[PDB]
Amino acid sequence: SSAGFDRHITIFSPEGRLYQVEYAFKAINQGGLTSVAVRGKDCAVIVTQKKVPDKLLDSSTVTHLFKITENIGCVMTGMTADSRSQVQRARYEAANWKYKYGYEIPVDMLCKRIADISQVYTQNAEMRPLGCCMILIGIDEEQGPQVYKCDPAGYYCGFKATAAGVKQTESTSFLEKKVKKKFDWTFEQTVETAITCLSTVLSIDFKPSEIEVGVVTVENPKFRILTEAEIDAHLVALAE
Amino acid sequence: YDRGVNTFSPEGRLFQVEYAIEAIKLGSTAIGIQTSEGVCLAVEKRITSPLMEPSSIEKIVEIDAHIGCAMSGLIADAKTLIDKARVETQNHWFTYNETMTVESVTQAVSNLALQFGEEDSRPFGVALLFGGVDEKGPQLFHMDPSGTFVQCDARAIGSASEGAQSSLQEVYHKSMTLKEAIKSSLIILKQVMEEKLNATNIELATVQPGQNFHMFTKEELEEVIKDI
Amino acid sequence: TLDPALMRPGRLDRKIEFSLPDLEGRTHIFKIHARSMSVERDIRFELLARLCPN
Amino acid sequence: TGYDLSASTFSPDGRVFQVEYAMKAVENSSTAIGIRCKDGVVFGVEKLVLSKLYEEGSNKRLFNVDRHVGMAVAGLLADARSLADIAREEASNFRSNFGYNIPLKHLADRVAMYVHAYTLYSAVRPFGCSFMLGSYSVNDGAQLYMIDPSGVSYGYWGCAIGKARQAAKTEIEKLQMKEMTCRDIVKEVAKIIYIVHDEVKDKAFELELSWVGELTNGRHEIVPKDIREEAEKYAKESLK
Amino acid sequence: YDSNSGGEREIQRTMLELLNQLDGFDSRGDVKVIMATNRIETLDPALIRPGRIDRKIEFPLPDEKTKKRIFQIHTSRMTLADDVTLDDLIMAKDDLSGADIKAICTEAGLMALRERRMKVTNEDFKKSKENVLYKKQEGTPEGLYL
Amino acid sequence: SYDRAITVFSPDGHLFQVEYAQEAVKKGSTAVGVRGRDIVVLGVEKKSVAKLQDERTVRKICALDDNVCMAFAGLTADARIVINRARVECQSHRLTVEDPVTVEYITRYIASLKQRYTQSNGRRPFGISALIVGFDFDGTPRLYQTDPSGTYHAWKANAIGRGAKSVREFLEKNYTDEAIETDDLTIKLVIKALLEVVQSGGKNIELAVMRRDQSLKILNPEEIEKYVAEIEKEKEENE
Amino acid sequence: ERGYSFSLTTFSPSGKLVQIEYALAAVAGGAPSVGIKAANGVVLATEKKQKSILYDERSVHKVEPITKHIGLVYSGMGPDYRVLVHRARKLAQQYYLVYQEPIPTAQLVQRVASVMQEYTQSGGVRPFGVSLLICGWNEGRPYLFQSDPSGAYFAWKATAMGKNYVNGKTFLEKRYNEDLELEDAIHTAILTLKESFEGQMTEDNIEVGICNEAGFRRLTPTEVKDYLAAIA
Amino acid sequence: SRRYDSRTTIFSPEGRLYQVEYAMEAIGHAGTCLGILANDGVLLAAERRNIHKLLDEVFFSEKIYKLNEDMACSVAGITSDANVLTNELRLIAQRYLLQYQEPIPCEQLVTALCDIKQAYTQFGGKRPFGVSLLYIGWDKHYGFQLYQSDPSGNYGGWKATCIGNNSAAAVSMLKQDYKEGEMTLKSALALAIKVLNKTMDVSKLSAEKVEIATLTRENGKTVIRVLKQKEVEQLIKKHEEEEAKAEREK
Amino acid sequence: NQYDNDVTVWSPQGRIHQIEYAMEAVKQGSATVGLKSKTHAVLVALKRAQSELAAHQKKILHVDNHIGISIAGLTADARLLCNFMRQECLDSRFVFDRPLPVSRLVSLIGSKTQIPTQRYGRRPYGVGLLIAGYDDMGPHIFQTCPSANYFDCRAMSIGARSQSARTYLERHMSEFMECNLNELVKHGLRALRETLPAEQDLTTKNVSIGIVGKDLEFTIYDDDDVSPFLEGLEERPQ
Repeated sequence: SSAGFDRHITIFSPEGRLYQVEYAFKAINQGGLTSVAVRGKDCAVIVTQKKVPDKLLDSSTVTHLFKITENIGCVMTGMTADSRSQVQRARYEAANWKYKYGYEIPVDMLCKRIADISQVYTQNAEMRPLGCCMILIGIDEEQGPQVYKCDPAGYYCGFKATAAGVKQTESTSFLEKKVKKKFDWTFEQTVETAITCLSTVLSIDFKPSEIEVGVVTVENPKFRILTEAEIDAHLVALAE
Repeated sequence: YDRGVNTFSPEGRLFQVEYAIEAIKLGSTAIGIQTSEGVCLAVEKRITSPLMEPSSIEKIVEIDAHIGCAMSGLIADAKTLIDKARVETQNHWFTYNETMTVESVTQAVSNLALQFGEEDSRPFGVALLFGGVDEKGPQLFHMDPSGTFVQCDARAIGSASEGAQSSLQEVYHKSMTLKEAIKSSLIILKQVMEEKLNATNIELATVQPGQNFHMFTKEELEEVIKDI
Repeated sequence: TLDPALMRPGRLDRKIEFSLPDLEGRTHIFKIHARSMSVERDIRFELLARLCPN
Repeated sequence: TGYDLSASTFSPDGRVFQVEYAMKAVENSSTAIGIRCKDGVVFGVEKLVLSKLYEEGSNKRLFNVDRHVGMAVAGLLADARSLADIAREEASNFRSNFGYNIPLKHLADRVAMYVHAYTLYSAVRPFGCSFMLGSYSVNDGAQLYMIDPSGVSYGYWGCAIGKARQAAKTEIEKLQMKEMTCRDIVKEVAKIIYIVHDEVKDKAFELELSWVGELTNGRHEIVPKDIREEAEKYAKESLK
Repeated sequence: YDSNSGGEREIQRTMLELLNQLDGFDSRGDVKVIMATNRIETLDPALIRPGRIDRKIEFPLPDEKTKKRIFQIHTSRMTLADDVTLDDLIMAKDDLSGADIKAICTEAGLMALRERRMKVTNEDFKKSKENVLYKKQEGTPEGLYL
Repeated sequence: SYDRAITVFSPDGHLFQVEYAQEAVKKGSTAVGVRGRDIVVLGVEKKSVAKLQDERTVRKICALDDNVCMAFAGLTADARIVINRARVECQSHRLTVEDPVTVEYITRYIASLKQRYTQSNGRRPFGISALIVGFDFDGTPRLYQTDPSGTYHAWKANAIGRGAKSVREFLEKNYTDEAIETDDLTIKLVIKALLEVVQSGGKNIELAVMRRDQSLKILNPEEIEKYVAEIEKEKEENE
Repeated sequence: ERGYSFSLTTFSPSGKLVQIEYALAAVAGGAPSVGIKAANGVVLATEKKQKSILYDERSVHKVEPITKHIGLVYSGMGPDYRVLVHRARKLAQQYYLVYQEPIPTAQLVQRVASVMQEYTQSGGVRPFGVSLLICGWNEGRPYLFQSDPSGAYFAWKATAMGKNYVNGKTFLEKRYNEDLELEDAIHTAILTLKESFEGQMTEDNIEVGICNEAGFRRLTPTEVKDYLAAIA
Repeated sequence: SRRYDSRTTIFSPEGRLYQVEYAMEAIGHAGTCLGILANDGVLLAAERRNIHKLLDEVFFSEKIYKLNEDMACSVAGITSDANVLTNELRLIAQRYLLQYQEPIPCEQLVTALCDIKQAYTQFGGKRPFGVSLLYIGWDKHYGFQLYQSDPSGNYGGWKATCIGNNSAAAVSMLKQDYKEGEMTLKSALALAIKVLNKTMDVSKLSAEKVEIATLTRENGKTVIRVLKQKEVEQLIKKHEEEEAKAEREK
Repeated sequence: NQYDNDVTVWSPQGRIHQIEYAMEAVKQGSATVGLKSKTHAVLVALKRAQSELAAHQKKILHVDNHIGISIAGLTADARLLCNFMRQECLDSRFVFDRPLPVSRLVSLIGSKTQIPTQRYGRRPYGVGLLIAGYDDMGPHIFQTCPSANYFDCRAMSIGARSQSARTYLERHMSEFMECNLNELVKHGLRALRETLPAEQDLTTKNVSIGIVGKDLEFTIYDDDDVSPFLEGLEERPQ
């Protein structure tokens, strides 16, 4: 039910709920776009398609793969204007970790800084809570790769493989049966399962021009965006 | 029933400044006439009870030395405009060694007539009649809570707003005298007031070019009544 | 209670409404409603209409 | 209704109607197009003359932010001059702090974060404007950008703002882009403004062309309009 | 109000016929009419309008000044013993009407008959004041106003 | 940091909060006060004591200085702020100008405080109405009053509280100079005027006088018995 | 902002605060917990599940230390918990920079709740939706306190919050005697933890932290899996 | 923006308060306190509102807050809004001693709090306090004093006041049975045990449900006594014996 | 009607109604006409008296030695922008020791009136201006609006029934170049008299004329020197 102004500002309902945050959970889905995060044993793959409807539109100013630091990359879902404001916060507070502390920020500590900022926007009743998601990858010293996800509610947790965007209940249900059967995960087994999970949920069987791969390696800790030629190499390899 | 306090009407006017002009009609009437011999000025006190001592109620307030006033509306809101108008004539004299003219007094009062808001309140609820003698002869000005400064020859404001102005234009011309303008004003007052005309209901204040200090008390007001 | 079918031409054509007096129609009422009773011949009725806005 | 008053509240499905209302305010405005050749950017703005109503050259919507940066504003003209002052003020601080000319990739991002910031609070409204950013450099080439009232800013080759948005860009993509000099583009822009917007609602109209590129040495200026007058003569040849 | 049933039609005509018969304006012979209700806000507006009734007499609430006679009048037709005090009962209670004092006087009469007496003692008036008058004492802003 | 107007105009040309604040003055205990030529008098009605509890802290007639005396109406919380504010002003006036503060200067401090307290934003106006009594230099007994709107006047006999119109109508039919001639007649006159306000058994009447040479002296409850007795004695001589 | 600062939590005409009663409804729909004081240590036991098998249980922690000997758990919501933990971390340091001595457990709860009460009266915000269980062994005798979104504080012996707390309240009223040991307390905290948990209680379904007199000690999942054998 | 404001400032159109009246009618629910004096000594009776078996009671001063070396208070209302006022009023009493090196009298401490509670009702739109508390103590001018605080910011001098709505029947007892200058430390305590036996609905007056704190003036110390465990019980066994003796006339 | 209250709130039609309600405040004022030539910029205004004894409210007001404005809206918003207008002219006189160009002065005005049309709690400045200046490139006639859209025009008119004045100016805009002063002014006051009823006209008591030019400081004429300008006219035919 609606009591007071519970449907408008961030206050409580009589049922112990609130609505503006769970309205923001389906503020992501109007983008019409899906991102998949898969962690391996020595790598972390980020695969996400893009839609280019116009011929008079660049193929380089669209990609949601953003470089936070030299060792931390991210992908953005939700709406576009709110996602880029979230990235400049992430670029900035990763730089203050270097100036204040001296060593490079962990990928786990950066999601605490982001989720506490999204807490306050929920918390003050006179501003908008920035509906967009946030998925990070990175290599940690003596911990291996990591995958984290932030939310507009303002909470994070660790992951092994979890997609976001529009199709979660279809993509994660595919990834549950993929992981719990205890397969191997080296490099290309991770990349091939990251393509086919998007290729069975969306059921497209595309051409190597819409998806982008943002893999990071233990041997190569730099965040790396793949070339269109080598994306085609991984795609025809899984085509038997 | 609670709209914005600063909102234009769909027809184009204002909301609360329009209500401010309505709140002058309940006030007491006041008449001032500009004449080349000098400016006379009249008001009605409207005594409510005989226990109330009358001389603590005033409507004519001097400003610096040669400028009078006449309030009609809310009393304590007018006391803010008076106390500012006294100071702004003193800053003019202790920075220029000359008397501020009657027009430029009213400009300094009419600046904050509509300077209300949330940052940087409500509009005031009193209309005034500034009259004085400066270098351009005697002057008489009229303002309102909308800040619409204007000059009048013989303005009458208060409760008898329409009734006095119609009777006043009936008997007025350019070559008046001072004694003729004094007796003509109280003829208008006794037609529009509800009580009788004595030395306790009304009061006068006439400023002259020679007699600069406007000065009028009891036992002379009875002389003007009994001669008419 | 205004029928458009009565406002078809043939039934009701001309609009005549009645309004309030400005000043003098009120004082016209005061002078008539006081001659019937014994009043003072030294009073006025314009002051009473000023006290009656509506 | 009930959810479309503040720009801070969400709809019960998860969007903001205050941004949605401001976008179609920009839609009720005259057509302004932009297109880049291989070595420059050509602007074209249709300008309306009611009967006389002003001079010949008043209130021109071809602003001039920097020495090498242009504007093609369209929509509510009063807020367009506000963004033109913010973009002017932004390019001077890049000059003072860093000592060289502002890249257009920053100048689109710095302005769009200011447009985005007026879509979060109940105190302010979103800007009712949309505009184009055209530049040219010897180390970066020509770029052409495009900013909506929400704040989504990315690259284009040809874009269009106004009432005739989808109707004008249909024949922009019929042209070629790489194999055209910008002297050829000037007479190609002039027919697109002349083809669309028939003289039915508005009989008389103007045509202002602005142009920056390799022929203009990187500096932005208006084309010689009264000189050589090749725009409207070649445009009115499409009479059948 | 007019409805369609046969329940309200016996009211509206009789209301209209009384308004008709009061003001038939033929010959009445100076008939005076006093009408009394408690409330006025849910009444007939066209009888409040002039031309029919031009007297609207209101009865505001009394004080403790009017009570002392009502205490004397109600404690007059009884066997008031000469060992009772009424002035303390007036001073203590600050809200009571003529019905309450009469309810005290009957309770004072009942307590005398219980223990088989004729006259009424002072404790009966005290116990009647503390039993009967405890039914409506609720709601007052004490200790805030001056 | 609060920006919200509370007192705005009405469509007919009135206010809202000022007429509402005068209602709280109407729901208060009555307190009258007259003057004379050498001695002033003021008394309060509706004491309403519990008769088992303390009473030195329920005293609502105070003095701002050694010359000026107070008597308010309305709610008691808003009076305590105005009184302790006005004690500071009449003490800081003595710091600059060496005189005792006149009764005219302290009422313009209270009334102009109470007006700008309604002019501003986000501020609940006061709900009190004071009776300011004090005889200045040259022996000038006079009394003023205030109002929640911020106006001030000079009266010769004031009445406030619950049923001031009945008391003011009683004093209206009592325009004598003989009652302001004798001192104890004027004190009994206040007791006569306050008698037809409350039940007035000589125990709910707290009066205090000032003979323009001394601070306020509360009369005794034994004094109030002899004053109520001589009032009832001369009233029965109408036969 | 603008400078509004107007309180959105007012008194009902019945005379209650409505929004604080609604914040307690969000606490009751949280994860269950149980805290038992047993005369030599205090045992905090929460009930930590994952929605899928895709999460990582070594990332988000429930039983959280404060200084060295003060543990703290919750039963309300998730993101509001991390604010007043970081607030209580910093607040325990100004005690140590002034007094050079570790803060008593009674002293934090006076200060955390005074943050939390003043937080509700202020304008433009909502109250928290988190109740706490703060414990620690200071000056020999251990302590176990509970806060709430109203900002009140209590002193329990064996309480339970979260879902089905009334079932755990009657169970601990019968099971817990006046005094036990720490090992008897861990056995009965698990014996009330799965009153409404799922069937499987692995090392990742629960997470238990204790406060010895040696200090706060969070149990690793090895000892939790080694103690969960023959539990209840 | 402006349609979310609650308007805790505007008068009622009746012409009285609208927000403070809700709290002053709320304050009688779930609280019972009283205090009596007529001679040397003054007490404070409290009431444990919920005494559950799984509780510590390790604080030994639950509702009594010793705010000074000479004064204490009994609070009733919002639990947490009490902690704001007791932290403030304890600090007002200490900045007085810093300024004068003289203990704060009981009168001008209560007035210092009631100016704070009033100012959060007039301006700001803040939620007002829902706290009514009592005062005891000793000064050098009058001695043993009692005061009653209100959420409106109004106080007063008392001798047998109370707080709770259940204790409105106790005032009817205290008007019926009170002595003027005959108080002991036995006649005052046995009266309070007689009040809470009737006003509380707890049968037989369990000693873990009441709480009594007294203030006496020993030599120069003003000893604030908080009595704990067995003196309460033998006071009940004294009171139950006097009830069993007086009922023999029946 | 719930979105027709504040300035921050947009519309489902896409049009802010508080600006649309501010345009109607300009039409309540009296009419005034500004035009120019090659060498001069003349604006002529029409005054209104409140009563028969009160003086006429002034319309034209001096700002600088080469800039003068007219007025068509409120009076508080008149002097509030007037005090901003005088302040900017003497700052550049103090800093650069040169008179301001007229075009970049008005760009400061449109930036000034933009802030109270976007933030909450402020009204738009409901006022209309006719800025007439002269600088190093010729005379200028500028009009503004509460929507903060300034127009470089050659001849406009704003106020009550100003549509009838515009139709006179469109069919005479060609003659407004080769005209010196006397036929420059008397073309302007024929536009005012077509904004009048057919029973009263200009009577040297409700009309003022301000001229600024190449060799002429901005001079305001009223009630004495208007009479040499009001001669050689003809009555309105009917």
